[PDB]
Amino acid sequence: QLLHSDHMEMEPETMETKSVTDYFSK
Amino acid sequence: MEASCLELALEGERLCKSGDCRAGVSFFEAAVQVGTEDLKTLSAIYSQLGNAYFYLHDYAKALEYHHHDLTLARTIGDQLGEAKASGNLGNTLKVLGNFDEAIVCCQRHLDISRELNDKVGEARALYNLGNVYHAKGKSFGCFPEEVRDALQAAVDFYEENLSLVTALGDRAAQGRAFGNLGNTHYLLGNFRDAVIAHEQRLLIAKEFGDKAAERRAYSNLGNAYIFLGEFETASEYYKKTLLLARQLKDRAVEAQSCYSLGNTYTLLQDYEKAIDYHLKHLAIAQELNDRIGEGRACWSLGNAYTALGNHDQAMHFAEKHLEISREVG
Repeated sequence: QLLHSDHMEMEPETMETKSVTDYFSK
Repeated sequence: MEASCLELALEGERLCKSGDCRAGVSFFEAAVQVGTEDLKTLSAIYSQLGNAYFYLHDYAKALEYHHHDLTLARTIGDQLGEAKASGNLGNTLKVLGNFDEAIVCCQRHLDISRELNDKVGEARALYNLGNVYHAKGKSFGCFPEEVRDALQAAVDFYEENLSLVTALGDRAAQGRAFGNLGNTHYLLGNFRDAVIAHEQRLLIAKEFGDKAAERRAYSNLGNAYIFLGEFETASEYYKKTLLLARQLKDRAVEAQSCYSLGNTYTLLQDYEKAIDYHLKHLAIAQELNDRIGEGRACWSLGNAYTALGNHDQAMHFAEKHLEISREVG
């Protein structure tokens, strides 16, 4: 009888970040 | 030149952080135009530009810039930088549907992180690998062995992530692992385990006052309780979701919670309540020009009105269902 929806709520995804503020890193 | 490469890049970073990746891209592209001989700085610009394009859904450009970053990180021997570029390539490949290549890239991020004794990077790579396998599993038509194997691999990666972020004392990261782990158990049909994971997700959300995570947990708990046959309990969780959802600018969230509640009340044989919730979803699906959603609404409404012997309304929605069904034929 029912049309169930395919929705579920996944968690935030990440990316890896770089910054030019790391100028002084070795 | 009125601004230096570094100055322009810094402004791009700030704009992106502020939520304006479009403006940020302009500044990074300006920085690349000016150029620099500092290869570490250049790699950071490429990485940021790759992420900005990722967030603007230009995945082809994201891949190009993350590749440029990888190239430089390797040539200067920046191992952490190479790990990060590889993880970014993997996550971009994931969204493009290149799962098996994403696995290799994300495993490279993991391998280098371990070589560097970088547990934070290691944990993030494990989460990413779980996410790749979860999406891989769904791409095979979620019971086929290819689906089961990928989803099980996702469980394994999420559990390894959860162990490591437990060691690191990163409670917010534990919450995220629990959410994705719960929804993987849900797809596998391990509904009790999905409830266990989402209950932890919800506790952690509340510890942080994270209203979005709280709402997600309620929604996912409702979903799991439907398949456990506990419709009353599901209705209570979906109502908690809806209380938050109805306040949001993104109207789709309220629409989905109303559709779910509509179905729950159909399963409870309270057709009057089912109609109320299904009418709300219908209104929003129309507002958003979601014709598939509008069609499913018309079917659900017709079924419920029929159950109540309201044939005038049932037949109104039959007509509209037929019309939309032809359109989406």
